[PDB]
Amino acid sequence: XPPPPTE
Amino acid sequence: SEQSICQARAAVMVYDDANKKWVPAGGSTGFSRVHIYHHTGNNTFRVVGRKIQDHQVVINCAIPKGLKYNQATQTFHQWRDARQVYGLNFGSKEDANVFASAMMHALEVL
Repeated sequence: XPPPPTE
Repeated sequence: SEQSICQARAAVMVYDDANKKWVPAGGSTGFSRVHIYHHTGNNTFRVVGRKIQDHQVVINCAIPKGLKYNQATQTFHQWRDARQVYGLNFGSKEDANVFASAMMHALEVL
């Protein structure tokens, strides 16, 4: 699973 | 036909694997109302989300038996199927809890 998004 | 078993506010994302970046689902950033719909005739479930602004469907995904639902953070949950990785950036922890509860219920009864 990819890391969560950013701003 | 179908009964909504939850509603949650989230920005719906999909992962662009070629560019290693999350992108807004449906192409437009912003929050959606994300349902899990239960089709009772064959006991199937789907995630359906619509943009708050213009009602665009941005996600319309079956939930298959055995899905791994990853609660990455208290406000960003994600899952995959054979083609796409989906992410939900919830508007609150309460929204994340409501949605995960319904999703976990779906996965138990599938």
